[PDB]
Amino acid sequence: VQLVESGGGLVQPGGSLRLSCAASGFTLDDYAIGWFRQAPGKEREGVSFITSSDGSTYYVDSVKGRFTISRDNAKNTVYLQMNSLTPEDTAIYYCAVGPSFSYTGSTYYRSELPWDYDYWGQGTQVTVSSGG
Amino acid sequence: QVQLVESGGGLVQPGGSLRLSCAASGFTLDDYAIGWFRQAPGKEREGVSFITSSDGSTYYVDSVKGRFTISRDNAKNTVYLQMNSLTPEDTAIYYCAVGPSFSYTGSTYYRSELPWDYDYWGQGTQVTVSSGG
Amino acid sequence: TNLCPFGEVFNATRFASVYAWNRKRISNCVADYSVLYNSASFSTFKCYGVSPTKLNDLCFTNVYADSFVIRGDEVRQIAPGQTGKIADYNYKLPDDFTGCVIAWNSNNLDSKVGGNYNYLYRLFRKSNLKPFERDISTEIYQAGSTPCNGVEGFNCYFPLQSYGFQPTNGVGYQPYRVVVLSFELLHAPATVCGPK
Amino acid sequence: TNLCPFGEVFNATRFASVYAWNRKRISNCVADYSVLYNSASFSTFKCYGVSPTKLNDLCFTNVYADSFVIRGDEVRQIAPGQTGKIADYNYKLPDDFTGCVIAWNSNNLDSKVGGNYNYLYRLFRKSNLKPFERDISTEIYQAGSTPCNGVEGFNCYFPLQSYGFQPTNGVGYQPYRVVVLSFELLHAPATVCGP
Repeated sequence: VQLVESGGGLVQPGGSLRLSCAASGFTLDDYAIGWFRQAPGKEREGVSFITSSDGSTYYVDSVKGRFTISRDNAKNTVYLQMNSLTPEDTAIYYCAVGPSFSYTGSTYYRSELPWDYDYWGQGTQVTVSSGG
Repeated sequence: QVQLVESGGGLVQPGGSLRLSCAASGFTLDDYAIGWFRQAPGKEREGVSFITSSDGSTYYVDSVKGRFTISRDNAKNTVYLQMNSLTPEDTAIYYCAVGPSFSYTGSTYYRSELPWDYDYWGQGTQVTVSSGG
Repeated sequence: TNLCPFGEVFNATRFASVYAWNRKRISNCVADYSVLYNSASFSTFKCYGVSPTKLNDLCFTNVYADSFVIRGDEVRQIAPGQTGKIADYNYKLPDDFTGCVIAWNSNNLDSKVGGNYNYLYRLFRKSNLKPFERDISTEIYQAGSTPCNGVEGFNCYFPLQSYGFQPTNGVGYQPYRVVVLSFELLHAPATVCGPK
Repeated sequence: TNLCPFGEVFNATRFASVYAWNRKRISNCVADYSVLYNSASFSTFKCYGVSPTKLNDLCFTNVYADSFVIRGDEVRQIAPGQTGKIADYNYKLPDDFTGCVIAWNSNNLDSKVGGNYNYLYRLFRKSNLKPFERDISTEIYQAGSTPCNGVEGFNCYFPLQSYGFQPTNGVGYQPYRVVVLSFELLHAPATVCGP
């Protein structure tokens, strides 16, 4: 299982940025995908998750509304759309493959803990600075 | 299976002497490189004392140099870390790491201050040094 | 319309230790599941064999709630078909398990400056625990050939191990309160059902 | 008594990136190994197939020093018979390797408030690198069936990946300067020897 992250970069406050996590070697729909945010010197914190294979999504209160996570089966890529970005959202973002719904009995799976998710991908830095 | 059991630890007065014993089971202590690690609350584990070579050569970090002595007992299959002149700054959780085997690899001298390098880990034992109590 | 006492289980001042987890059987009440899945307080929500939206329609004979406090790393261990020290010797979940495991961070409530060592977990046990089995016996663990004879000694260790639970501890080491919901329909009558 | 230029290798203002590691061949000098193992500055010191005390007596035809900066987690990867992304696609160590790998923390030197993105590592490569082989080519990596054709696109990614290297980053993410010493006696004359 290989995860490739795309997007990220310097953004002005209030900017809209889209992050794409490539999926290879597994079916995206079966697994539960959770996006994680890591602040410098801090543990990774979950922001948006694919709770169910049906496509139900849960957003943390901090990122609720502003952040929308979408899954494209045809391209086998999961897209996280970030809007109204703020300086507090400057951190490294990760995508987690998670447990497979089909293999396990799980119907709803969401976790904010990095250890729970089975697989990890390289981080992509997203920086929002008013000064530049 | 490799199992590590830690012994000792507790409240100590400043300048107190405490001995920490890490039990070893399922492997030969001499072959592997044993490194003691100290974890401060909210901080990554930091190596303090290590068994660099199978011969028994030991390396101590400058902070713990002299005060901390690490000894290996083959007969009891336990590695002992002796701590002397303890200070409040030494209040942290202490771990013992099995490390890579010298015989299996080509390593003759092995020491690392990074937790990831060491192959195996054992449960931590809290050591607290407080002047107040 | 007598609501099931979910708040009592979730909003409990005292939670049992991992080694002796507290089980509460809930029945003969109209269970409200909406509050559980509509609340963002819970850090981790996992449902196995059941769907949270579907829970309201479904009727279950009995519901079992298991309450314990564990480290952040240990939260992963408590799942069906997952191997961990906590799973092996403290709390065991059946592979064929229907229910939802809910975990939320309790760092502020269960961490003090000295550290909360009241919570204990069974580091050593003779055999892996069978599913939904609780071991509370405090007997010195024997590892070497020599008999412990009830006295602490070399190669003999007390099973229970304290949790540091400092406030400044990292998220992995921070205390996490976990409530595990088990839904059983084996009994012929159905009582809890849901909200109508 | 012309000492070998160990200080130049270890005390170097600029260190090469992981993908294009810098190799320096040292010979025809009296190498002093005592300073390396008598210094507590190095966080990690590993010797494979050689003993640091015995190094002074031993004579080697050539010594190769490899300098690169890696993350704290990646330090574990660079070892004989160890599998990692850095090992697989950036720097590869032979299983039958004689030498010492030395790593020390360089957080203060190589971290700036904005972050030092100059250092790069090869995230994607077609095949695992053979031991002591350096790949510097910057060609777009192809993963899907569709040809990249030299243009960045979906399923086509630039191999090099920047390192955040922030000052506040954790010890695992902090930059670590690593010097790998390779001792070769295959050549018939012995030059470096010791003190």
